[PDB]
Amino acid sequence: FNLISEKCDILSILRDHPENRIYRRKIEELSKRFTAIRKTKGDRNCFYRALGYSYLESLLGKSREIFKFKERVLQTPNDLLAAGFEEHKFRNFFNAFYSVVELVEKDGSVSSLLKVFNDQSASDHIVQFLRLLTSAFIRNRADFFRHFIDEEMDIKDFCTHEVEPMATECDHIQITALSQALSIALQVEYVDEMDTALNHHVFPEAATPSVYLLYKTSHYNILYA
Ligand SMILES: *CC(=O)NNC(=O)C[C@@H]1CCS(=O)(=O)C1
Repeated sequence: FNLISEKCDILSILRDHPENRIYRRKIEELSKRFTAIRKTKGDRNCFYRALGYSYLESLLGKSREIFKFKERVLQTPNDLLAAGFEEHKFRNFFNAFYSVVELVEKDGSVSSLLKVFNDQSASDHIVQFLRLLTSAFIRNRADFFRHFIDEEMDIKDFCTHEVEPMATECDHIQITALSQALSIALQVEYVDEMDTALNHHVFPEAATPSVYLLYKTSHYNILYA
């Protein structure tokens, strides 16, 4: 369980910041709304790895939701081709993601899904797929990302340097783009060391979340309501 842990009690993370007044306060507050947490490895890939695992776990046993998600995943090669990616270069990554969606359908256990996401090879193939899809979706909607995020940013360079490579840290743009690309609604809880309110953001603004994440160190862990 070196990439995604077993589930633990929310207060078990007090030991990560002992004798830190503000962290203890915010984690005690968080424990009033959430019951459990999984930790993720802090290797620069944890946003992609955590969102992929938590969303697929939320689909287990839901036959209509699985059918609709598979239908969207089967169209994602078209997104990649429209952005200029070549099939022979994304095939191995697409195939790995499609395989784990079929596991959700056919096997349906938490145990088997957690084993794939802790297999360094399968899990890193899945992460690389999600990074190419994120880049494709931004490139195909460049005017949207300039209008609503940052009129001055260089979209092609940003995707090349901060989205596609393994181990590159995320910001708000990648979260928004992958949420929209796969129709995943997620809520992020923000825990920093300032004497401020524990707060959160939903992606997209209006939606009922399927996934909850805890953000603290440039790091994302998985929460359970
Ligand atoms: C989501 C993800 O992989 N985050 N990366 C880390 O947690 C890296 C740590 C935060 C600062 S560091 O790079 O020194 C260790």
